Amino acid sequence: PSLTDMSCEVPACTHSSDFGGVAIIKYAASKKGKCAVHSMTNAVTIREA
Amino acid sequence: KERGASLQHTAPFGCQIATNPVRAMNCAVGNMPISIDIPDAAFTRVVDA
Repeated sequence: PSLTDMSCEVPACTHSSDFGGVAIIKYAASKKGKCAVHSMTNAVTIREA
Repeated sequence: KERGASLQHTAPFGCQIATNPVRAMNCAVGNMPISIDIPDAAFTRVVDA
């Protein structure tokens, strides 16, 4: 699957050191399937792989 | 015979006066601070709203 037209917003964030932030990302997928998710900065760790 | 008006009729701030026990009620004077401890279960997450 390939995604386009992506946008990101963060309804809430707390730097609690316990996954205190949640990001909502809108996407247009070319087709059904699975995608890997990775942070491009060490500053932010994402729980979902 | 010479009692005059009672406090429920003369009191400032619209106070109501009653006895047994002696009470001043609903005097519209000053402020009343309130502190509420609200449990985590009472709150809905932003992302769930």
